[PDB]
Amino acid sequence: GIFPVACSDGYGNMVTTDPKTADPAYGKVYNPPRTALPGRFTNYLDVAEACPTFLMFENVPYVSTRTDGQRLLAKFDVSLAAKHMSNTYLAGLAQYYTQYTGTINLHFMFTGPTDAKARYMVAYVPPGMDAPDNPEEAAHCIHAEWDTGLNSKFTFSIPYISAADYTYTASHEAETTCVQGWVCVYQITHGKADADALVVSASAGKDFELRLPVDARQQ
Amino acid sequence: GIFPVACSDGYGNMVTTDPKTADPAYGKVYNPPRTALPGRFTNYLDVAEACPTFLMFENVPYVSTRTDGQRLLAKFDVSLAAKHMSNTYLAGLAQYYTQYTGTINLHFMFTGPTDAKARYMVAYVPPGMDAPDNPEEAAHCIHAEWDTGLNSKFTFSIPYISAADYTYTASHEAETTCVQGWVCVYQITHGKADADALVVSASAGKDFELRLPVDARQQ
Amino acid sequence: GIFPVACSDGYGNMVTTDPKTADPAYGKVYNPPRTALPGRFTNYLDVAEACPTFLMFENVPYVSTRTDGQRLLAKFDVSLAAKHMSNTYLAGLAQYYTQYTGTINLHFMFTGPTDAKARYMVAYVPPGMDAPDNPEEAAHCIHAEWDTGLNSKFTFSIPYISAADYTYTASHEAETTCVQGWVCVYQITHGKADADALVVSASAGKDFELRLPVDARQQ
Amino acid sequence: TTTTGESADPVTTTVENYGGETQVQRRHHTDVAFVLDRFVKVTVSDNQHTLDVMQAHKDNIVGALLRAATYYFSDLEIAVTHTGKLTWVPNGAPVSALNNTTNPTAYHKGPVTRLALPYTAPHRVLATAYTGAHLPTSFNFGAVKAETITELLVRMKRAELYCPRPILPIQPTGDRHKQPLVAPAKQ
Amino acid sequence: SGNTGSIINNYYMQQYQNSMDTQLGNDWFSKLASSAFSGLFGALLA
Amino acid sequence: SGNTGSIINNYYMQQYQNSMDTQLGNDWFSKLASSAFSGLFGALLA
Amino acid sequence: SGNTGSIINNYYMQQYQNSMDTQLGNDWFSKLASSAFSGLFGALLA
Amino acid sequence: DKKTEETTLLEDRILTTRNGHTTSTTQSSVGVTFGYATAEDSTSGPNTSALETRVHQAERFFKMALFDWVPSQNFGHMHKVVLPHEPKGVYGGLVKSYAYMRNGWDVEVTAVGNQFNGGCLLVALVPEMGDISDREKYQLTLYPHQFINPRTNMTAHITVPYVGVNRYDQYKQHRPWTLVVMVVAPLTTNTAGAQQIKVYANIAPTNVHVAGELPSKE
Repeated sequence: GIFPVACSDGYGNMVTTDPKTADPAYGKVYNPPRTALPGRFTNYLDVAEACPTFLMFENVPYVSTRTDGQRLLAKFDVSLAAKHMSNTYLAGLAQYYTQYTGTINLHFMFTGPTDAKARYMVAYVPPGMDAPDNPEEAAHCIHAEWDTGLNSKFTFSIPYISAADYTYTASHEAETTCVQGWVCVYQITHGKADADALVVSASAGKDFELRLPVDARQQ
Repeated sequence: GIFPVACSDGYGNMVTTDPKTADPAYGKVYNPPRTALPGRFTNYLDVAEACPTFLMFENVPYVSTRTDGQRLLAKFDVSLAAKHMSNTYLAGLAQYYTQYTGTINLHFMFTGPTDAKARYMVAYVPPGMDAPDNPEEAAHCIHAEWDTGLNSKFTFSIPYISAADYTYTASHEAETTCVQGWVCVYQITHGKADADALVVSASAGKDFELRLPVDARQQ
Repeated sequence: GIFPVACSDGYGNMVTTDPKTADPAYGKVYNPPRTALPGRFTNYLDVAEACPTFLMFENVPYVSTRTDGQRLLAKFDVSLAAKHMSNTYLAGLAQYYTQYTGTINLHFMFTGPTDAKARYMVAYVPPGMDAPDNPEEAAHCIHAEWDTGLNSKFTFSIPYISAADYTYTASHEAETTCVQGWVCVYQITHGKADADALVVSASAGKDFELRLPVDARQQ
Repeated sequence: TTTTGESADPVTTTVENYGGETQVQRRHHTDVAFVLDRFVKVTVSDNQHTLDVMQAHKDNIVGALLRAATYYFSDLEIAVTHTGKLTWVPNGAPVSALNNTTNPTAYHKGPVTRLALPYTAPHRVLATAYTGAHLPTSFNFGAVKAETITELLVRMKRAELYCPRPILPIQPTGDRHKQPLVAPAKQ
Repeated sequence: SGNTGSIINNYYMQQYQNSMDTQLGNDWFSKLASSAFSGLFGALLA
Repeated sequence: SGNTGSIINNYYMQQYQNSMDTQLGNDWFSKLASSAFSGLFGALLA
Repeated sequence: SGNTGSIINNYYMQQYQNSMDTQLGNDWFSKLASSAFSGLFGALLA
Repeated sequence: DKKTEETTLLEDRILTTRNGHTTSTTQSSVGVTFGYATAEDSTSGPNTSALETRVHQAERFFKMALFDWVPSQNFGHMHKVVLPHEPKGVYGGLVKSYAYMRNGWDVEVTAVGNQFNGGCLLVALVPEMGDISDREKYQLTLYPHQFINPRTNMTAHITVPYVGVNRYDQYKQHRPWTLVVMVVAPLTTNTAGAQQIKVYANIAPTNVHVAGELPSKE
């Protein structure tokens, strides 16, 4: 006799994503040597941590000092869908996973002249209230103030503080408010700093994670 | 050559209940940590032993002292189908197994006032006769008498005494009498105890077992 | 790649008698304990050796002393088909196997009164001649004579003496004479023994074997 | 065995009290992980359907028993009788994804197509109830879409249950609920 | 045991393939067949 | 674990067959059922 | 390596299943990501 | 619990509970029922990027009334409420200043009548309670519960852990705990019972943790 087998129904269907490997046919082929080719990357999120890309505020990456005093320079949604991200590598990447968790880094590089000085504040407004339009109200959230000097750049981490352990990259229609709060960045004062640009970029944080790959897009 | 196999006929058919596992497709997924979530249960019958639910006597869980003297407070069928069970967890559970064996526990909590005293009797009438309507006739079966005092509750086990080792949870049309006898609970006397409630519940016994899962119900 | 298999043609067909076992579906079931149930039997032929059943001679199990002297009390075919077997367990059993080999035991229990004495002879007439109708001619075959006394019963073995090692339980149409000879039982004499019954039964012998199960019958 | 009833502390007497002798049990069958580990039909209405275990019939063994707990966790196995390509998408995916084939899409091989899918919600556990009724968007195992979805079944693997909820039978008309049980042909 | 002749063991656990028996506490006709007298009971000559 | 009875291990890695749980830091009713009082509370005669 | 999860090895030799690489003579962004400054650069109070 | 002297005609089984600077003595305890566990899961999850903190001040007693139990209301009459409900004081303040938070409950329900009343209440706490049917009031004992029965006790005490599909919640739109009280035996009054019984609750939010400080105008 030969070995009796049961060909189970509902098993064997093709599947665009199965973890097997097709049989081969053309063998004994030897690839040209590619030892030490520059710039290899192993996991996207590495480049995402290493290279911060720019945020957008109506066609521009920077924010402009309207005038001296307590002005709210910017305020936005904490979603990878956010309009301000859009041109951002992080968002372009996140668009292929349903969920995420993690810290996001904001970078503020002051571009002004040597005689231009300013002081800023950035805060993370968790949901539950409405994003305050002035520092003194925002002074109660996790925030950080800082002035200009020799060091052009200032980095700041946006904390993952949510009910669930993961959250969606995607944005639901039913959501009016950004499920994860906002981050508003103010100016406290300045002098001779009007007109001057404070270009901002964002990179992935250390514990930032992307999970559950999905292909929702046109074709 | 390759390995010769015999694909046996009558093997492989789907089957809603087979002990195999389908192939997978979406892998490398990590669940949020659920360490030490309160109230986990592992086997239904544990909760069934731990939490006794109430019996029913026309919309109510208790039994009421009609008047002083030898009154038969309640009497019923020993089946998980019994009208008195019905609202009972034990019955709601048993409804998914054909057979069972085991001890069932009855609990009698006297709710009366401090000046209300009574004495009761409970017996298990095995089939073969007709359930006696008065203690002296019932005094010959496995019974237990008891009075009221500091201790509100009294528990009592209903013995599995049948011809077969297992019995049906279900009740056949052809059965006129409850295949497993009845349990009648009397009152022996009382004083100032009229009107007062003796609420009863039932829990699964230690050696109580449910076997042979079945899905008979609407959809 | 995956493991390349050759699904051989002519293999896998159902088969009412194959030595495999179907896949299961309802598991984790525990049988009630059946330890030490009386009267278990493991192989039919054991009961067949242990319990001899009766032969038949026109509606009766016994043979009757016609009258004193050299009378031939009975004579019959050595086949499990034989009319005299018919009501016999051995035959009822043999009916499901094509072949057999072995010794068959004949038992003669004298039922007469204390004042009734007789002497009998039994022989096995192998085929090749015609069954003799009187002892002196039969005295030349394997035979055994014996009288009545305290011991009611007398057992005697019918030897398997055939050309082939096995023989058919079944009887072919083309066979005029019983392929395996006959056994004739006489009476040598008696006194006051007329009318009296000599009931006979048959059991399987020690080396008696049944082989090649077959299902030929109505449905 | 008298107890202070008000306590709420469990009490379990035994036949030993009057002279009996409590025996052994094998409650394998009443084991959570086990009972729920079987297929259950779920009423599909379109040719696309979000996977949700609450959709099993509330009186069906699995659904009745699942609802006998308030919080639960489990992986899924599904059996779909469909036509054309069957595509699955993970919890929280834009619905528009169902049309894309680079997502776990299984070609046809009738009758049914069977798959094993990972718990894919973003909560530590899911719920049967909820008071904050109508259950939240996120309480799903993703969604499926195929040109044609004739039938759909699901199986819960690795089931964990927390906090028991009630589970009722039928309210009998008379003294007990009599009915026709599987019996041999009369003859 | 019965009409079964696969040399390799079942792919499925025996807990699923069969019903498990329980005990509480070799048989009969077998024993009885053997206890059968086979001698002579008499006194043999020659 | 559940209604599963193959004696041979899955052909696929467990990392693909299932979701992997993470930990951060035997259960309840089970414990509670056992802590049940089963004595008498009184004083027994005979 | 990639989306592959069979526990048993390929039935076919790796010389046929894949192309064999040759060498002549762990990488970059990976290294670069790690070399990231994460301190403060200032002088901390409180 | 237990008391001394000897035996007597009055009550014993004394027990004092204390949360923060608030106590609650009871010469008629019947013990305290414990939730679904003895200790809550890890209070510092990833979902809080460990910016969470705990406030000892919140963990104190606060009173809130329930209803009046009268002979009229019979079996199944039930009074439910979701905790926190309107929260005042320190505890309340937390809800207005933190986006997410979590805590369990120390509940002490007290139906003070008098030992000559008959009748009996069932008090329980339920996770995600969403309207029970009439039938399933019979299986209410599956929840952390405790009976009040005049012949025996005056107070019922149940302690319970925080639960939920989320390590932390937004009480402002999901609370898991619902404290219910139901009549199982209608109130008896007899010759010298109390006409009617006022039912109150003494509660304490246990192990309160909060995360995500919100902005503020006042």
